[PDB]
Parts: sequence; structure tokens; C-alpha cells
Amino acid sequence: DVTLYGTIKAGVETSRSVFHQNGQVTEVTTATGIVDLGSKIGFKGQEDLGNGLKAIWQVEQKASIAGTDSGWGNRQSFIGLKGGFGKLRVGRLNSVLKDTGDINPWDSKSDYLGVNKIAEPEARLISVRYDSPEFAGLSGSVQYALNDNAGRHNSESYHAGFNYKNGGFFVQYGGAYKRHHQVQEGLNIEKYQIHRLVSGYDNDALYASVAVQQQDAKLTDASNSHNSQTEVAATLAYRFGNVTPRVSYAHGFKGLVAKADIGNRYDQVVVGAEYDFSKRTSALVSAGWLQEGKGENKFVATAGGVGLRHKF
Amino acid sequence: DVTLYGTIKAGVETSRSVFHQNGQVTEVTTATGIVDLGSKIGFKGQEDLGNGLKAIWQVEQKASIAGTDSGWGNRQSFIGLKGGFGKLRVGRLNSVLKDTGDINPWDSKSDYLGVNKIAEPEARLISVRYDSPEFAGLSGSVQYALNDNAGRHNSESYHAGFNYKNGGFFVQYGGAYKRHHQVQEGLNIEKYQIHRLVSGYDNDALYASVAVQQQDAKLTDASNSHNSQTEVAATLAYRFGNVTPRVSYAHGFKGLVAKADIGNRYDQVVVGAEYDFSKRTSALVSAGWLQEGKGENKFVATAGGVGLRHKF
Amino acid sequence: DVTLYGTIKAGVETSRSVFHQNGQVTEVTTATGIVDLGSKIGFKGQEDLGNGLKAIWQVEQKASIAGTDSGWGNRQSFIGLKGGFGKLRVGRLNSVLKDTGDINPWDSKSDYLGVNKIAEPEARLISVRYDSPEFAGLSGSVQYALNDNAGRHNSESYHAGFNYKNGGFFVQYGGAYKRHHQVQEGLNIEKYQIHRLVSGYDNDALYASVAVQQQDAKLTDASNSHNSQTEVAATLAYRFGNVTPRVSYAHGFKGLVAKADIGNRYDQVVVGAEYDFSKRTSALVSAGWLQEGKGENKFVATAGGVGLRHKF
Repeated sequence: DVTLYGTIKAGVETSRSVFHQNGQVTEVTTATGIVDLGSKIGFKGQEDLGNGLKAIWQVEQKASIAGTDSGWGNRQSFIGLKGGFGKLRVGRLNSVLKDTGDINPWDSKSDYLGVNKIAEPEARLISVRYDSPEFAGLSGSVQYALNDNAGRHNSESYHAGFNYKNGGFFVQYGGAYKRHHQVQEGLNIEKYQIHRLVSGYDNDALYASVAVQQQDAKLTDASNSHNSQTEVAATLAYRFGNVTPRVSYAHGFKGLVAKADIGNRYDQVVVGAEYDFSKRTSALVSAGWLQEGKGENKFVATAGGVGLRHKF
Repeated sequence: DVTLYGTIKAGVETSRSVFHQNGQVTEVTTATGIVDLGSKIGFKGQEDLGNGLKAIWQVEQKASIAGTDSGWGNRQSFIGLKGGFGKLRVGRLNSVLKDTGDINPWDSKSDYLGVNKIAEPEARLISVRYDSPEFAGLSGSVQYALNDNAGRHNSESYHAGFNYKNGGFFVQYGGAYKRHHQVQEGLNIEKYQIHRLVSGYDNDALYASVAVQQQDAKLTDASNSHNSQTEVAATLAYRFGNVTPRVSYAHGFKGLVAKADIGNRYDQVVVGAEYDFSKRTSALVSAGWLQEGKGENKFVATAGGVGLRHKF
Repeated sequence: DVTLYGTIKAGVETSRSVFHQNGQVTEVTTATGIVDLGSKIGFKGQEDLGNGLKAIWQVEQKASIAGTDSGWGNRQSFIGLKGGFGKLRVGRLNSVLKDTGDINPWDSKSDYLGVNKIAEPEARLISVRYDSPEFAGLSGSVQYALNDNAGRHNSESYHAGFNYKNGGFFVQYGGAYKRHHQVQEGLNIEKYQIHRLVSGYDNDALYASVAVQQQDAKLTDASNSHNSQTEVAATLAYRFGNVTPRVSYAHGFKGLVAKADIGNRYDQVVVGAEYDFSKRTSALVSAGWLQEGKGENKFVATAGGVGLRHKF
């Protein structure tokens, strides 16, 4: 069983970013560009080893149709075993966090055409992951990333999650703890933990999801100042034949973060539709609004885009 | 429909470059090396979407057998749609220019073993391209590359071309306009335009081609000095069973270019033969001469090479 | 004939390195990490050209499951022809040396979990290689790497080897000569030659091998000081059903090398077992000890590891 698979997706996006600083406009920048929406190519396989035991492997790469990427195995890549005991994998693996929701189902490159801000702590990392068998809707996962694989200024990290599925209803949890975390521009953070909870309903013609996410850590400053951030995101989609409109809203609460991201409070909505020419090929259109102000020092972004997506 | 394809081609080249500066020899350099002639590997597919409509995609990479290249999609890569209306593609795409002739059919790495100088403004770039259906020999193409995709010192660019084909006879035109163009070592240029016209006869046992190319631009110097260059290239090939000798001649007229390329006037001839072991596998041999002097400050290059090429 | 193939292999290794400097411990460092053991993906093909003649090609890349590698064709990649006359290849090719033994059959990333030190002069390089047909157990190889392909501070190099095989018994020889060789940190060397001889017995259930390796060169210092190094390695394996324990010992003699590698004298043993779930999938475990001291300034390393390997 050796399979070549991938997703090719690209389109065009335009956007406009406005800083109001109580004087109305202080800055206006625009952007209009053809962009890749995250095209990828992978190789994978499995082998039946008998007694229900299986070998599994995958080597998956970024393959932007812009021709900008390079690297083998820089997307999710692993080897492992799977059988009655569950599934054990090693390699460059999604964090449990990254697998908890499909919290950002938008194919977009602009940060205003998807629910990107809440998705940002998601990552792949070199680690070991155990995924349990499913028993009556319930499964779980534990994952560990060693201190040596993390680098000089990054500690080991612990990851856990559980999932429940019954019919179209689901709830997923995922969390992580990290002793030392490098922030590249600013002061680093310690005792970082993130927790995410998602619940919704998923099937044909009806998709709904709501997610809340909490991050906490201590700043490596003169006082070990606590930092925290809370974010919620909800999306709703409904399929009419070949067309599926969806809408997303996300909100970031005013949180104690040193970074100038920072996050300050934000609100965003993304709106759009997919048109399916087939089960593998879809056209995409979307539009988005984001405000990171208070009403006074507003940052207002608008954007729109169209795209094409093909799976194979 | 998911296809893996490619061209593997390599050989060995030797060359000798002589600067005469009215004293006869001022410099003599030589080069003898095993070289890759542009090996490549790609993935592509299409899907019938019904009503004669189709999804198309390709991800194509450099894959030198020297093992020097890296990158996904750094050759022609795209997604698009094709149907009765014609063909629309987006991604890293050949400029119309690059598709107008097969002006340099030589597989070579040395600049003296192919018609390389005239081919140099050819490129791939991130853009949108529309290719029309063919009606009684006639088709056309328009292509646009956005200012944001081009970089900070490069403007948007416009590309157009038309083709005519009837039996073995063809004529192809291709042009481009670019408001701002960065030249890396020298002063940048503005209002750059290039036009190329090619006509010839192509089939089994008889290939002939002649091409003329004109470039014009304004120099970003103290006076907006006009710059221009004109070049012609002709090649002739004839197949005797398994062997196909061909010869090329190219001439660059003495043109107003600031660059020390510059181009000054040049003449070159390339001579060679392909031997086909099969429809996919060919042996290659070639030899070349180039003079970039006036007769006084001559630069004289000679070269030879042998190679092997396999398509799959 | 177009084939996609590869080896995916990864596991976890722990090690501990101790410097004794007559005071007992001066330094103790440890390392525990998930690691890729040299995963790779390749494309290859051949075409029957008639009369027993064949075209052959391969493009093979590193593809670490850590996601750290990049490059096409950065493992063994070539094009060539094969027929009654033998086999002729061009491209990035194993040196004859690298093909003489399977002197280090350990999949390991730590230098203490394989016979790595003796294997270090092995390399791939851009070159031409001729491999003879086999006549009554005997074959040979000659290989040449041009001065231009080698770089500015590296000369051309000559490679030769012969092989004998009869039943499970083999003897292999491989050597190389290199006029100028750059050493990156230290003084460069000249008139470098390496010779390796390996003999052993190989089949089902019984593998034995012994190898001796000699290197000589002149140092580009004030006196053209001679430098030399001698190393021996032996390994023994026996298969019991699905399990195959093996052991290796290697010794480096006290040799005249300027480098602080340097090599000083060393002894090492590696011990381990492969468990085969199938002909393509194997679990691995190993442990290793190395001493680079004299008894006084000892460097003592221990290590252990477990891994999984799948071929396709």
C-alpha cells in the first residue's frame, strides 16, 4: 500500500488595512496578490503485519504552486505501529492541540479571510504520540516532545486530549504544558499552558462548531508577571446541493499579554461559500472583516478572495 | 488522472574562452565538467468535471542529477480550469514569451552549446494566464503578473501572444510590457518591452525555424537614456532514420545597452546531432563557437559536449 | 519501468559521554532524543533499448521524518547505460570506497550506535563510473571525478575496486587517490589515498565480515609531514527465525593525524538485534560503548536505542 496524495489550492486575495488613531486615518495599506492557500504533496503507506497489527508511515511536504517552498517532510511525517492496543507514532507530528478542532476550516492566506489568530499556537513538532482505540465514542491521545528535540531555549512539552463522537455530535479537548518557551522578538515565557475545548455537530448539510481557548504563562521579566489570553470562535455552515455557505465569528478578549500582537481585544467575521464541481474539486469565495481597536485606536481590516481547490 | 513524469539529462562539456585585446591573448580559461542539462520531475493531473469542463494541476521541480537543486514547484506549477471557453491557469507559469518559440532546442549547460543569449529574457513568474481555444489554426494568450507578486522594485507586467498552425507551418508572436524592472548589478530600467516573432516548419524529418527579438527600455539614469537590443536566431534540422543533425546560428546586433553583457554584437553557431535509441532515450553530441568581439577586442569561445537524455 | 521506493526509519537514542582527565570526571554530557536514522525516498527507472542494452536512471533524496532535510537528488542520483559491455553511469554517485563493504550495517544516528568512525571517508560525489560485467565471481569498477566538479581547493580524484563473490564468500577491495583535499577547520592535505579490504561470509542465518582500512596523505604544513591512520572493523550476526542479533567491534590504531579527531586510538563495540515483523518491516534495538582514551585521558561513551524501519 503506497499512496501519493495531495491538495492543490490557490486563488487571489485583496485586502485593505486601516489604522485609525483618533484622528481618523493614520495609515492605509492595501494588498492584492495571487496566493497559494497551502498546497501539499505527500507519500504514505501501510503494511498488514498480521494479528491486526500494522506498520504506518507518511512523508508529507509543503508544495506551494507559487514555487516558494522547499523541504521534504516539513508537513506531518512519521512512522509507527497500529493495532488493538491503539496507535503509536514517532516523527514530525501535529500537536494534540492542532487536531482538536477543525477550528479554522477556511483555505486562506490572508489573516482576515480565516480564523487565523486563534489557530496560531497550533504546530507540528518532533515527538512521540499515542492515540487510543475508540470505545463507545470515546478516545484520547498523549504526546511528548523531548527537551533535546526542542532546542536550547525550549523545554520538553506535554500534550493530551480526548475526543467524543456520537452521530454528528462531538466534543474535543486538547491541552499542552511547556516549561520554557522562546518568544523570538520579546521576552521568553515559562510554565506555558494552553487548553482548548470544542463542541459542535458535523455531518452532511449541517456543520456547526464552537470553541473556547485559554493560554496562561509567566513572563521572564523582573517580576514573573502572569500573562493570559482567552479566545472564542464559532462557525456555521449549511449545504444546499452543490453550494455551502458558511460564516465564522471569532473574538479575542482583552488579555494580559506583553506582546504588541498582542492580543488586544479583537472581533472578526468571515463569510463565504464553496462550490463543488465534484467531490475532489471546489471553487471558493470569501470575505472578511476584523477590528483590533477599542473604538478609538481602531485597526480595521477588510478582505476578499476567490480560489480553486483540488484533492487527489 | 495522476501522473508522474520527468526528463533526466546529463553529460560532459568542455569549453575554452579566449580574450584577444589587440595583443592577441590577454586571458584563456578552460572548463571541463560533468553537468546536468536541466533534469526535472513533475506531478500533474486532471479531472473531467462534466460538460467538457476540466480541472488541471501540475507541480514541477528542478531535479539535477548533480544533486544541487532544492525546492518544490520551482519549475512550471499551476492549478486551473479548461473547457469550451479556453484555459485559465494560476500559479508559477511560463511567460507567453517563453512559450513562443522553441528558440533554443539544445540541451546544454554551457552558454556556447545552445542559443542561450537570446533565450535569457524568458522566465517563469507567478501570474494568471488565459489561453484561448484554437480556431482554424489561430489561438492566443494573455497573462498578467500582479505588482505585489513581483516584489518591491518590480512592477506588474503584461504578456500577450498569438499562434498560428497549419500543417507543419507555424508563426508565433509573444510580447511583454513591464513598467519597472530591477537589474541586480546595474541601474534599473523602466518601460521595458520585448517582442519576439518566430516562424518555421515543423514535422517528422524536417525542422526549420527563424526568430527575431526586440527589447527596448529606458534607463533609470540621469537622462532616461533609451536602451535597445535586436537578436536573430535560426536553426535547421533533418532526421535520417535514428539520427538528427541540426545547426543553429544566432546573431546579436550592436545594441544600446549599458550592461557590460552587454550586449555587444555577437555571432554564434552550434552544431550537433541526436541519436535515438528509442522514442524516450537519446544520445546527444554538440559543438559550438561564439565571437563577441569586433575583430579587435575579440572574445572567442569554443565548446563541445556529449550527453544522454531519458524521458518518462 | 518507473518505480517509487524508499526506506523510512526512526527511533529514539540516549547516550552519555564522559571525559576523564586523570582527575576522573572533567565533563559529562548526555543526550536523549527522537531521531531519524536516514530515511529516504527515490525515483528510478529503466528502459530496454534492445540487443540487451538498457537506459537506467535514479533520483534519490534524503527525506528525514524529522522534516529537517531539503534537496532533490542529494542521495545517489544518476543516468547511464547498461549492456554486455558492463555499466556506465554519470551523476552524484557513491565512491567505489562507499560500496566496498557494508562495513556499517547499523541504522543509527549516534556515532556510538554504529561503526561510524571507519565509515566517515565514504561519500557521494559527482563523477563518471564504469562497473564491469561479472565473470566467474570477479568484477571491478573505475570511477573518476573531474577537477572542475570538485571545487577550488579540491583536485580531481581516482577510484577503483574489485569484487569477488562465490556462494556466501566475498572479498571486496576499494581505493582512491586525491591530489588535493580540503580539510575545513585545519590544514589541507595532499596525495591522499585510502585503501580498504573486506572479506566475509554472507547469506541467510550467518553473516560475518572483517575489514581493514588504511589512509595516507601529506600535510600542507611547513614540512609536508606524512599522516596516516589504520582501522579495523569486524561484525558477526546470526538469524534465529525472526530475530537477528549482531555484534560489531572496531579499533582505530594510534595514527599520525594532526586533527584532534584525531584519530587517536579508539575501541568500540556495538551490540543489538533486529526483529522482523515481515520482509519489509523491522524493529531495532542496540547498545554501544566507545573509548577514545589511553587509559588516562579516557573519553568514554555509552549509548542505547530502539527504532523502527520500513522498506517500500
